[PDB]
Amino acid sequence: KYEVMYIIRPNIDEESKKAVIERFNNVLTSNGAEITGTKDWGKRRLAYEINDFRDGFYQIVNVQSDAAAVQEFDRLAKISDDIIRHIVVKEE
Amino acid sequence: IESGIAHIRSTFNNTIVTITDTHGNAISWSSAGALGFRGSRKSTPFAAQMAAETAAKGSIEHGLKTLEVTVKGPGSGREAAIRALQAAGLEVTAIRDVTPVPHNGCRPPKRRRV
Amino acid sequence: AIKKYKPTSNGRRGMTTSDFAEITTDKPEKSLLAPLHKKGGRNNQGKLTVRHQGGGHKRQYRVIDFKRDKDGIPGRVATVEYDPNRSANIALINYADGEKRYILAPKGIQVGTEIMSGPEADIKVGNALPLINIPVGTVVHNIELKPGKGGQLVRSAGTSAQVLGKEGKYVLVRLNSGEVRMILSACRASIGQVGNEQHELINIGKAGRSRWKGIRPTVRGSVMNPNDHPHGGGEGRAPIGRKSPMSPWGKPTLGFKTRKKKNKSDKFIVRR
Amino acid sequence: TQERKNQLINEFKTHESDTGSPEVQIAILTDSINNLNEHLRTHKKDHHSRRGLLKMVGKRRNLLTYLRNKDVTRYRELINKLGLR
Amino acid sequence: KVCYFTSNGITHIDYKDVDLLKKFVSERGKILPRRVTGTNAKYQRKLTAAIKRARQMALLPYVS
RNA sequence: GAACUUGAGUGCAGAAGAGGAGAGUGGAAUUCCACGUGUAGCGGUGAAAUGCGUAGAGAUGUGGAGGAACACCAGUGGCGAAGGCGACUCUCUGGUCUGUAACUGACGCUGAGGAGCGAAAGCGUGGGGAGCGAACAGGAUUAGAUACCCUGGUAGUCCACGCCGUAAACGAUGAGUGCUAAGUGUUAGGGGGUUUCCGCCCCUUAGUGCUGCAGCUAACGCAUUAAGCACUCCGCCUGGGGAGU
Repeated sequence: KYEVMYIIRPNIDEESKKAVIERFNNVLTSNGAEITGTKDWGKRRLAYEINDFRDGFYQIVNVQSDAAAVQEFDRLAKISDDIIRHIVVKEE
Repeated sequence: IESGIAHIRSTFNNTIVTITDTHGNAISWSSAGALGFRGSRKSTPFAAQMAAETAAKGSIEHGLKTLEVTVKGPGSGREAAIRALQAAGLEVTAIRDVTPVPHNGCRPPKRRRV
Repeated sequence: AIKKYKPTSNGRRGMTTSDFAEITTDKPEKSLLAPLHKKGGRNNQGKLTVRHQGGGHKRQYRVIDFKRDKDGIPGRVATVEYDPNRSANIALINYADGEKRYILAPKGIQVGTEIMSGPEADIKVGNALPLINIPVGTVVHNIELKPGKGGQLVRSAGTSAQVLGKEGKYVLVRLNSGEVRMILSACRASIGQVGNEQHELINIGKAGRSRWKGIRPTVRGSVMNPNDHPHGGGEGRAPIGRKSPMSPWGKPTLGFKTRKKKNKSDKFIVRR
Repeated sequence: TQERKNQLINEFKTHESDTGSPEVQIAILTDSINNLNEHLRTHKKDHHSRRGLLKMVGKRRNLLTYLRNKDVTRYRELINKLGLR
Repeated sequence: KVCYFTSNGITHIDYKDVDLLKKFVSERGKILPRRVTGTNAKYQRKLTAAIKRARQMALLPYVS
């Protein structure tokens, strides 16, 4: 179990943003890491700037995994430039 | 111009007042040592008052009226300099008590009597 | 890592080699080899134009792609082998087609890993992307300066660079010896460290182990005669009697910068 | 967890109710020492876990001497099962 | 004072509760101590863990 | 040799923790770099001077590089055998506490020698270097000033592995166990007496503070976290110096 909360950068069109969420869900389905719940906060104003941005989109992905494709998510989200943040919190 | 921000940095030696423009462009500057006080009198709030008076005169010479004053640095002359910006023909609206707070950062130089 | 010898004699007192544990096979493939004529430092004209070289063990050249021409076709490391032609090890990779190619061996690559090399390949140690596609701050070797030419910049054992950001047609890269250079962003580079990394920590031991690598001895100029060198002469261990310690020609050596003053690529060098 | 201990219980039960009964307990100690020791082969700079492993080795050795003084054949059959030699 | 989490019975504080964390955090951005908000030791521990995680996702500020 | 379950340990159930090791990431600030503002100071002191500065500094705005520590939480709070451990996140992993009753049935305590951990400084190899800073230099002070003060600044501090194996390594208090008034905060638990609660009270653990009776002590003081009353085991002392030579 993991709560996977990440910030997609705002200057992104809606079908491309669906392609981003589909991308990282395709990355999580490399495990068997079932997606037990989704949530989009939407455009929130960040409390401080991250790269250049005041604002960003939030995505919460609830995962029940075997702790591997979470790390594949970490490496793919430190690389993909259409993301501002990510955290994975062990839901315990 | 009309609006700027007054950066006062009053530390245990000097009370430096620079009246700058809102996206940071210094209109005029004067210090406690610029007024003529060379010694420890630089730390006294009378020199901070005088330095604020001269910076206020230069700012009115360029024409700005409503400041937004940021106190920086641990010293003594911050209150008199805020008061002297008021009494010299300007308005002090906001008071930003912004001394540079490191969270943990670098280690300080050693304590003095050792 | 590093094999340290025991001092059974005075020739092997401090001597260390590597244990060569990264290597799998000692056979290279006949289809990729090429001959090496030793030159001895000599020229077209036959004159000695490089000192202190020539006369080691005979070597046979292994052809290596520094270009990474093959795009989108997945590779697979067949072996990791010894190369005498360079400090690092070399990875013989099988593609799906049968083009068996040598590449350099990054630090930590093992036999049987996928190596893609296209523009849209995955970022993984072994892959080779152009600098447009490489994200900022990843360790990078086999950089090239002209797109399509072949790897130039970070290419020997245990060496590494890093993408310090992008601007445009160019890419900020921190090359080894800390130099920040604008490199044309369409230039392919491979991803990672290079993979001996303990080659620098090898105590050669004998005088002759350096001569096995084709290194002739070096006479200091202070021992020579005054016609041979500007340090020559003096009646018994004279110091550097000139100001500015000099080469065997008319140029000072310590500190004297020898880069051209109108070098055409100082515009692309940010820090040095 | 929870297949290793449960299989070692069900394997080294001498009665049905045995979760004590030092053969169950030594076998849990052996496989926990083995998981810990593979961790130590990964992380050699961990010393607090080594201290815990030395405490485990002390527990299991004292349980072995108790089986040696209690039941000889049971002790030898435990040794031949676990390979603890 | 009175503890919040003992009163409303609520357990693990759920970082998504940005408004509750914004109540416990002071004006500049700091975590208020236990003698101001009146919570328990345990609940202050889970509060500060929550605030630090929500700061690193910019749900909460650092400096203002 | 046979029995027992209190001591010890396994089982189940929760709880808390800066317990450790590996990787990744963050936000202040400091320094440095480039550019705009702009002019004559800044810095520092008991007083000054050296430094920095018109070749444009300090202040100020933006951007970048890089290193190290992790404000507020934070607490006679927690964990660890001790050293010690404070950002966050995951990976692996050690121990503890609580409720028992399911099991074992004395499996326990202590431990010379041995094996390991072991702050800081130091050493080797390779990196790293922002701040600090031995050494060293300049300026002051001074009778002198190899000092305190000021301005600079090397190794080192940092990291990987290896060595050292030492501290006022302290609770100046060995480990285990049992017994021997109270009052009182607090940390993690448990159960009860009304209430579904909030919460009050009662009760019990294990840890952690203070005041205190008996008892001890030369006294200071310790006092259920003993320095009491006992038993077990280990280590150590027999005037000061020379000499930890």
